Amino acid sequence: LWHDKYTLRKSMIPSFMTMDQSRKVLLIGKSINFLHQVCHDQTENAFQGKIDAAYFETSKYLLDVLNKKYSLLDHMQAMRRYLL
Amino acid sequence: AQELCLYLTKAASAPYFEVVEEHEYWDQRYTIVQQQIPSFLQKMADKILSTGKYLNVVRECGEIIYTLKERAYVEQIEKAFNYASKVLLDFLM
Repeated sequence: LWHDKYTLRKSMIPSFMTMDQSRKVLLIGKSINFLHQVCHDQTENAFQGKIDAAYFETSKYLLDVLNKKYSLLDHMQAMRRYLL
Repeated sequence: AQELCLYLTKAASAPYFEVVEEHEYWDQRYTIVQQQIPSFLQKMADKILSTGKYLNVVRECGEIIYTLKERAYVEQIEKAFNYASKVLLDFLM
């Protein structure tokens, strides 16, 4: 649900959004869409501050649900002890 | 016309949400009909049928609103199915 189903449309980006800002929305939308289905969980200058506010909160929450409900880190260490 | 078609479905669904077809040894009592599935509850087509079924093997012995991109009703069903079993499973132990 990460590699596919999301495409940055180069044609319909408004001029008043820089090409880098358009990759922070495609990443906040994907971070919430993936948090619901697969993870199985449910919950200008002020404009630039809104994107970053929606970034430094959603992503920081995605790791918490991915380290407490699934222990993503505890598998990396365990996948070195045995498989390596 | 989106406030309207929400006023109809909010009122044309109270009878359904107050009661899957029944029959007359226990897997033929209640059975899912495949056509009449809302296709947004298709994810939980088995927990609904399993939620009421447990309520009947005990009864004969002795609010939901629709929202888009918000799953407040999908979560509301799991909160009752997680109790529907804890009253029957405890009833047999």
